[PDB]
Amino acid sequence: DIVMTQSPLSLSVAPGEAASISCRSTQSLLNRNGDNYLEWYLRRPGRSPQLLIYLGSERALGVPDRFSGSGSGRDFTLKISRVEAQDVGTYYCLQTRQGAFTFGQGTKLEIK
Amino acid sequence: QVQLQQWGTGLLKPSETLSLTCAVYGVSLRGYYWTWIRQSPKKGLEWIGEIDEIGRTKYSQSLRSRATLSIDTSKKQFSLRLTSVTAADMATYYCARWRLMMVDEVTRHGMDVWSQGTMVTVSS
Amino acid sequence: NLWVTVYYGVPVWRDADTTLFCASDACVPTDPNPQEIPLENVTENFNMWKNNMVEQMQEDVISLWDQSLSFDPIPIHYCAPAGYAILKCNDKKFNGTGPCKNVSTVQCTHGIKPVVSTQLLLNGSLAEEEIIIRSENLTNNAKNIIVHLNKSVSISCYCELNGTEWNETLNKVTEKLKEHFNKTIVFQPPSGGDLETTMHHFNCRGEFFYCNTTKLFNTEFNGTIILPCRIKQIVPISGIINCTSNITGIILTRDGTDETFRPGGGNIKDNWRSELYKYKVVQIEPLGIAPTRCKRGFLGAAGSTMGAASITLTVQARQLWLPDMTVWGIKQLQARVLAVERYLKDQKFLGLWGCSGKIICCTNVPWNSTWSNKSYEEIWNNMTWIEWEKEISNYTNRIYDLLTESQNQQ
Ligand SMILES: *[C@@H]1O[C@H](CO)[C@@H](O[C@@H]2O[C@H](CO)[C@@H](O[C@@H]3O[C@H](CO[C@H]4O[C@H](CO)[C@@H](O)[C@H](O)[C@@H]4O)[C@@H](O)[C@H](O[C@H]4O[C@H](CO)[C@@H](O)[C@H](O)[C@@H]4O)[C@@H]3O)[C@H](O)[C@H]2NC(C)=O)[C@H](O)[C@H]1NC(C)=O
Ligand SMILES: *[C@@H]1O[C@H](CO)[C@@H](O[C@@H]2O[C@H](CO)[C@@H](O[C@@H]3O[C@H](CO[C@H]4O[C@H](CO)[C@@H](O)[C@H](O)[C@@H]4O)[C@@H](O)[C@H](O[C@H]4O[C@H](CO)[C@@H](O)[C@H](O)[C@@H]4O)[C@@H]3O)[C@H](O)[C@H]2NC(C)=O)[C@H](O)[C@H]1NC(C)=O
Ligand SMILES: *[C@@H]1O[C@H](CO)[C@@H](O[C@@H]2O[C@H](CO)[C@@H](O)[C@H](O)[C@H]2NC(C)=O)[C@H](O)[C@H]1NC(C)=O
Ligand SMILES: *[C@@H]1O[C@H](CO)[C@@H](O[C@@H]2O[C@H](CO)[C@@H](O)[C@H](O)[C@H]2NC(C)=O)[C@H](O)[C@H]1NC(C)=O
Ligand SMILES: *[C@@H]1O[C@H](CO)[C@@H](O[C@@H]2O[C@H](CO)[C@@H](O)[C@H](O)[C@H]2NC(C)=O)[C@H](O)[C@H]1NC(C)=O
Ligand SMILES: *[C@@H]1O[C@H](CO)[C@@H](O[C@@H]2O[C@H](CO)[C@@H](O)[C@H](O)[C@H]2NC(C)=O)[C@H](O)[C@H]1NC(C)=O
Ligand SMILES: *[C@@H]1O[C@H](CO)[C@@H](O[C@@H]2O[C@H](CO)[C@@H](O)[C@H](O)[C@H]2NC(C)=O)[C@H](O)[C@H]1NC(C)=O
Ligand SMILES: *[C@@H]1O[C@H](CO)[C@@H](O)[C@H](O)[C@H]1NC(C)=O
Ligand SMILES: *[C@@H]1O[C@H](CO)[C@@H](O)[C@H](O)[C@H]1NC(C)=O
Ligand SMILES: *[C@@H]1O[C@H](CO)[C@@H](O)[C@H](O)[C@H]1NC(C)=O
Ligand SMILES: *[C@@H]1O[C@H](CO)[C@@H](O)[C@H](O)[C@H]1NC(C)=O
Ligand SMILES: *[C@@H]1O[C@H](CO)[C@@H](O)[C@H](O)[C@H]1NC(C)=O
Ligand SMILES: *[C@@H]1O[C@H](CO)[C@@H](O)[C@H](O)[C@H]1NC(C)=O
Repeated sequence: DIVMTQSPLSLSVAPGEAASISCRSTQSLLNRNGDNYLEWYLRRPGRSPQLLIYLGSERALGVPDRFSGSGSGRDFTLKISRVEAQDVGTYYCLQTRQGAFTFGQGTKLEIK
Repeated sequence: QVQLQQWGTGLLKPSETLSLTCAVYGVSLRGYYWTWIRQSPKKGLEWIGEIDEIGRTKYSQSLRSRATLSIDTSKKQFSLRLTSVTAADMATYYCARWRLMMVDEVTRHGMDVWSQGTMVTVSS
Repeated sequence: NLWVTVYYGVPVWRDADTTLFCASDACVPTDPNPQEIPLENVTENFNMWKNNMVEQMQEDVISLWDQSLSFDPIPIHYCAPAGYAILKCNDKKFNGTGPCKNVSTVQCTHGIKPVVSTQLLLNGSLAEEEIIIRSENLTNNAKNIIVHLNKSVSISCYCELNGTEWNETLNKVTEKLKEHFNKTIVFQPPSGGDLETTMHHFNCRGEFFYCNTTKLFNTEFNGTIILPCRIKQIVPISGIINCTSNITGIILTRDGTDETFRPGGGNIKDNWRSELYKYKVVQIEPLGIAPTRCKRGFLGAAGSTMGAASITLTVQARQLWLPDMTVWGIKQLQARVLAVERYLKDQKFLGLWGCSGKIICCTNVPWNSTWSNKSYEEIWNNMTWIEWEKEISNYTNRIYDLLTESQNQQ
């Protein structure tokens, strides 16, 4: 039962530079030993969403190293080095700390 | 290469049970958490429930009243039923599969494989 | 920022050698209802020419024969002891050596009838799909070739044979050897100097039979085949004592225009490598190390994902079987004592560290970039326990010593 917040709601990012997504919660997500109970997912139009970031900031197989994550406790950030054709879509946070989970409103990312 | 397929109705009139089945091909059920996610056009994704392989279940308090989950290990399938579905409650779009690891806790990595999913509609 | 942690009971195995159990209905433990465990996504490299079952079963049959003080062969099983396992390569075209998939686990084996013969295989287990050629060195060697037949033949011994199946089987065998050997195949009698290993030796309810076979292998069946045969006199026109059996495999030997194969030859053990070729004895190693973020049927998981195998382990394994209230015997007692010592040694290793009897514990041993320069994802969600153990086995002693020192220094 955590109200979950993402920002900005809509993004307008030109190619060639990094793009940043901020993500905040209400109750602290830091684990006493685990890095973070937060995940980042991506959904493309008309496709099944896949995995980007799990359990803190370490990426998984299939990442082009172009996405990375950081943050702790209250503020979480995900940054993209380069945006050309396949990372355009919508980004979601995921709080997996306790009880009922909440994805929160997604962030739309496209190209000018 | 593991893949997920989904069977169900999709088109049903309001206020009865929506029963949907989902099968996995590529790996057994022994070491994962099989879960599903509601996908509303206005609410995005929302966690509905998860089941282990021995039948223990976890639900959400908002949907615990009228949702049931079950496993069939004979052919590696698993299904759900929602009683008295409503037009505003447009649920159970995608299947899923979470990864797991155990050190003094059942820690939860990210979920990797995604079913094609299905579209659910409710009549008047 | 990765810390060593210790798992006990992981499904990691390795090739080894040990003494097995008898099983029959000296060494007579009753055999109850058996079971089989499938495996997934695991590849096993089988090599039946370097197997270890053959010597054990040869020793056991020698002991049985010596105990004379009626001897119809009975299905005898060799049943693995506690702490070991029997792996079966169930591939359709498993020629005998090489990698194979769809390997399964059994608590222990199926019925084997100890029957001695040369130049022919009697009552043996049939093939599955096609004619199988078995040889350690097919291309060039003075080593015997074993031909395993899918179409059984009947024999009755003066041996009486139905020549139709013989003609069909020889046609099949020569066609099946055609692709391996370019020269035309022709069969010649052994041309040996004595009847010790160039004849048809077998036994029928205490009577020895040395039965000629030169009419079967020559450069037309013409109906029923009649074979002269002799009985071992102890210090004439006979040989029909209504003794019927099944021909299932052939032993052939190559020679150094056209290719010429000579039957017979070899020793008695190679009659027996043709029955235990599907099997391998393996030893479980229930201990492992793994890097994590923490700071402070027992084999179905093998072949699956790192984490999936990690989470499915439980405490159901009491130690490390089926029969009860019987006579142990020397071999079973030896195996059980060895297993108990191995379990006690593993418990001593756990007790020396901080696990103190628990399955998963964390220790104050920082990870290194030289034991493995692999990503955490790669380590913990995409590789089997067996491959990880094989990769890390080089530095296991150093890991153990560092763990002991760190635990002591605290
Ligand atoms: C680890 O070990 C497991 C177990 O042996 C292996 O899984 C086997 O191999 C694949 C999965 O990798 C399975 O084959 C897949 O089956 C799916 C479902 O099959 C149903 O539909 C077919 C349709 O004809 C029926 O024939 C069948 O009986 C089932 O009713 C298929 O949908 C998959 O098809 C894929 O390829 C076709 C192209 O041929 C595409 O069109 C499809 O969209 C899809 O992409 C696939 O055929 C197989 O069934 C598994 N065995 C068992 C017993 O279930 C893993 O492969 C193995 N892992 C590795 C890495 O080797
Ligand atoms: C490969 O596999 C085949 C299986 O088909 C083996 O052939 C068997 O060989 C054994 C050994 O001789 C045969 O055993 C015999 O059993 C007789 C009893 O037969 C009973 O069943 C028949 C069924 O029709 C009845 O008609 C009959 O009345 C019986 O009720 C015994 O009588 C034989 O001798 C025994 O008894 C006499 C006294 O009567 C003693 O003096 C002897 O010492 C001995 O104890 C004999 O034991 C068996 O019948 C064969 N099978 C078949 C189907 O006929 C092959 O032997 C095997 N290959 C090798 C190399 O072993
Ligand atoms: C993770 O392991 C899986 C199998 O366990 C690998 O999957 C296949 O691996 C082969 C050889 O490595 C490739 O030729 C295939 O293209 C792979 N298929 C898929 C769907 O991945 C996979 O490559 C491994 N991944 C990593 C990063 O090690
Ligand atoms: C059994 O089959 C395996 C492969 O299915 C054979 O192994 C390969 O054989 C070829 C041809 O002799 C060699 O060039 C390869 O180097 C072999 N690979 C390995 C890993 O051994 C094997 O030779 C076959 N054996 C028989 C008796 O047919
Ligand atoms: C199979 O047998 C052949 C024949 O002996 C082996 O080839 C010989 O290899 C030795 C080296 O050990 C050479 O000195 C000989 O000149 C080779 N002879 C021929 C005819 O090639 C071959 O190495 C064997 N292979 C296997 C897998 O056993
Ligand atoms: C020897 O075996 C052959 C093979 O079974 C027997 O020939 C068969 O005879 C039946 C009819 O009796 C036919 O339907 C089959 O097609 C024949 N098979 C072949 C391969 O020709 C033959 O009768 C047997 N002879 C003896 C004396 O046992
Ligand atoms: C097995 O049978 C062959 C039948 O050919 C025996 O060899 C023959 O022996 C006779 C004399 O005994 C010769 O006249 C033939 O020329 C031989 N033929 C061949 C092809 O060698 C052979 O002696 C028999 N084996 C035993 C042990 O008696
Ligand atoms: C694997 O072996 C089992 C053993 O019974 C068999 O049923 C199955 O058909 C085999 N499958 C393949 C793909 O070899
Ligand atoms: C050989 O054939 C006979 C007759 O069909 C059969 O009884 C026997 O079981 C066969 N041998 C084997 C090993 O199956
Ligand atoms: C036995 O193997 C040969 C190999 O070519 C094949 O032609 C024949 O059909 C097989 N017979 C059976 C009964 O499988
Ligand atoms: C028996 O073998 C001869 C040898 O070539 C062959 O010509 C003949 O066709 C065979 N008989 C059959 C197959 O019925
Ligand atoms: C007697 O021997 C003959 C061999 O010519 C064999 O066919 C028959 O089966 C034998 N008798 C019995 C009862 O088996
Ligand atoms: C890693 O191991 C090497 C040699 O095994 C050693 O020199 C080095 O100090 C180790 N690193 C750490 C951080 O302990």
